[PDB]
Amino acid sequence: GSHMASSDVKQELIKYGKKLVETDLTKGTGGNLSVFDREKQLMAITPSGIDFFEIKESDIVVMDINGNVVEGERLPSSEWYMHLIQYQTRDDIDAIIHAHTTYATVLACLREPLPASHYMIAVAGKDVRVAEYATYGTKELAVNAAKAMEGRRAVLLANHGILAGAQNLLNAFNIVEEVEYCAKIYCLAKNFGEPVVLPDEEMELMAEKFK
Amino acid sequence: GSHMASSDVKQELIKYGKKLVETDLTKGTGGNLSVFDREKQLMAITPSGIDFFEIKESDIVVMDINGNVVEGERLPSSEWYMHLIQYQTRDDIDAIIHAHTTYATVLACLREPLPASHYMIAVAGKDVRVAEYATYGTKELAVNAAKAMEGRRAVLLANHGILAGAQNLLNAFNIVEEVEYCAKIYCLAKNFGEPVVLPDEEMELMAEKFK
Amino acid sequence: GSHMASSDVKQELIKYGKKLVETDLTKGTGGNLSVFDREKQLMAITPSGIDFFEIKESDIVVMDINGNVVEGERLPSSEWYMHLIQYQTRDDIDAIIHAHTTYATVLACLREPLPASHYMIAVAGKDVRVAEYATYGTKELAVNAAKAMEGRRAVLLANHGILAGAQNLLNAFNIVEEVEYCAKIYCLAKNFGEPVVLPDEEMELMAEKFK
Amino acid sequence: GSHMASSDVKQELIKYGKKLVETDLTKGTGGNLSVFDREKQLMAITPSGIDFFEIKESDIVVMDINGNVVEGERLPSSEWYMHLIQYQTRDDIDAIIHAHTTYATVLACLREPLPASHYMIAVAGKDVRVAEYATYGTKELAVNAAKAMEGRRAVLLANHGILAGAQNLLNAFNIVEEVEYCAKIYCLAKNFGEPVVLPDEEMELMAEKFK
Ligand code: NI
Ligand code: NI
Ligand code: NI
Ligand code: NI
Ligand SMILES: [Zn+2]
Ligand SMILES: [Zn+2]
Ligand SMILES: [Zn+2]
Ligand SMILES: [Zn+2]
Repeated sequence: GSHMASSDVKQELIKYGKKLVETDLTKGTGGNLSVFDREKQLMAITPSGIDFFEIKESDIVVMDINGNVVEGERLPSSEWYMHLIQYQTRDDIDAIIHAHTTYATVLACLREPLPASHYMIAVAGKDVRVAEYATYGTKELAVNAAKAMEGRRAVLLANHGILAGAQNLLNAFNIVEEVEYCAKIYCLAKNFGEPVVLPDEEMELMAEKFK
Repeated sequence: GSHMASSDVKQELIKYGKKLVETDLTKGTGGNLSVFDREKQLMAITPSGIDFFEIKESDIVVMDINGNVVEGERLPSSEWYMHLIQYQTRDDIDAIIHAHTTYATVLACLREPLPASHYMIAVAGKDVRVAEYATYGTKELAVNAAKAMEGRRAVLLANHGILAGAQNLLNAFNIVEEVEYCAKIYCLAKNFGEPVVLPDEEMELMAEKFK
Repeated sequence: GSHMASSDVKQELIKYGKKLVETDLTKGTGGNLSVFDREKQLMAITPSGIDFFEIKESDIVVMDINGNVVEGERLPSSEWYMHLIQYQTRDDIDAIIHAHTTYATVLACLREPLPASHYMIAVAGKDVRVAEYATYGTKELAVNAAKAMEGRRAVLLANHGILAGAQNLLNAFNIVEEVEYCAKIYCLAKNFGEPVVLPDEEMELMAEKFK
Repeated sequence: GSHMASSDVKQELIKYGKKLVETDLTKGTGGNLSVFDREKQLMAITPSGIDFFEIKESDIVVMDINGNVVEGERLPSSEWYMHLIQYQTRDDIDAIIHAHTTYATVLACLREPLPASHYMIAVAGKDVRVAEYATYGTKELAVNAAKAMEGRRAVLLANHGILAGAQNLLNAFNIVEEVEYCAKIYCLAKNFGEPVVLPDEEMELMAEKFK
């Protein structure tokens, strides 16, 4: 009666699901959100194949650290293990958003990383890497994403989309938004000429300012 | 009094017509939707040259399998035969949407097919072909589209737009949305570099996962 | 008390002004609309430098065929003569919209015409020409636009925007929308490869079908 | 009780903050607005790291000409000195908007200036320069922006965004909007071919017409 993920967290997943569509970051398809409660060691995650605008609190799936479902009758997001393995391996990430955005996914389909052509990428790191390709919803994708997000708060998923993580959903959402913006700026700059990339020293400074 | 297409289906055509404009997939011009009732062998289709936001149930045109109008005083969509020939030749398609979208139409005007640069194209097939050009509203266009959509759930219409089909309008709409997204990703990737295309084996796997 | 432009026409100018912003064709700046009453030989036109969402019926300016203001205390659109000279020289145009759209203006800034890469351009003609450059609001621009719109229902204004005309504002608006769409398709196709342009014979056929 | 910045000015900052998001010029992050009262010699500026839709009048920070905070408990925008140095060095600017827009920022990340491919750039000058890069929120950025905006009403901030100034917030907002539009037209034209740039003499004429 207090042992499971709170109503607050479930409602918040729904809120940010909607925000992703409202701001036109994604239509929702193949996208998913989760939060991890560190005290309880439970992940709450969006369900598979339900439109973001139709998700109810009862559709949220709650899982333990080994992926055993403890609340919810819906099937969890097909990407549940991609989220869970992050929480298993990183203490600095308590909320994750996966989305099929526009320019971030362009870069992912080129299998091209995103460098510091705009300073705001420092919300994720000096750059955003591209994970090795693996089929959606597989262990291979989960592992590939974990590895390529090491030392970063976002990662591109080859031929697929983006994954971002932060301390909470507001910050995770901000990272998705900012990485998508940076991806867009970078791609558009590439059309015109050679984007100027800020040096690592400047990005190291940026990281410290952003704290 | 039960022999014709239901009110439910007519209202649904109107709903999805509106959804196409609301989500900015199209302005509506030259676009059309239909459903086929297999038990009754009747097609219900949107009328010609009426703004999607002004279509009433009484403007929906109902036709038999040979194109004889049995309900409605409005002229049917100029593309009625492009829809009807699909229903005549395919048992797996009960709803069709034709739209003049953005990047899908870019590809159509280049007469360039859409490959699997993004895995989500599997909602339509391993790729989306481009039909041979023919004048809008003609038998030639209908036949060209039927042939080039064989084995797929979407097809590009040269210098024109897109046609998609599925089991119902919700799924047909999802295909239009997803194919337009994939077209956009592919085009934008082409601007930057060489889009990475997933191999046929992976797409065959994708088809099976999507079932 | 019946000798001037009707309330109906004034309200309609306001309506379509708003529609241009609502549909994101333009923000309104430098844009203008007019209608010509053939029986009365009066042009009603939007005023200069008033936000489309702030235009009242009393701000509409009514002019005779020689540009003498007969109703309204506001200064007419700076482009009033670009509209008026069309009505003076063409009997087939009773409403005109000028807008600074996106891709149509891209083409205008390249001083590149728009060909029939998409069949829908037939709402304006087989192609849309680019007028010789002249300073906004000048007689030279008015004359350049008249000449380059001959035989067409739209024209690009070099380094400036688009002008379209039709029998009424609904149709003029549709032309702006469709020409902007075609411009966009053409530009985007050019990024990928060589847009396929429909031959003049097919466009001649298109003109006859569109009647 | 009359010695500080008025309620009117504070509310107006909030209004234009919102307008920047409503019109999709920016999401708000890293963006800021200010006004300078010349009689009082006070700058009112938006606060740091508060969503534009959550800013209250009490969050507005008021500063004297040397940057001493005289009203507000919130930390001022990190860019407060970039705004303040403009007011210190220019008598023709009483309101400033900084934004991370799209195509203007593309140009900034290329470190490419914006020329007169569209005549509307005359709201800012014959062209818009790019300032030397410096870290956000620093004196160096403030000085670089002051220098590169000399003789202009807008400037691009390398790898960052845009700064614009005018007599009031309505006009400053219009400059941001118009410069972003011009940047977009220029970038898109560059994709197709060589944008035609209006000569300085024509732009000198444009400046005089715009007065
Ligand atoms: Ni409990
Ligand atoms: Ni019946
Ligand atoms: Ni009268
Ligand atoms: Ni006081
Ligand atoms: Zn996904
Ligand atoms: Zn069509
Ligand atoms: Zn204009
Ligand atoms: Zn900034």
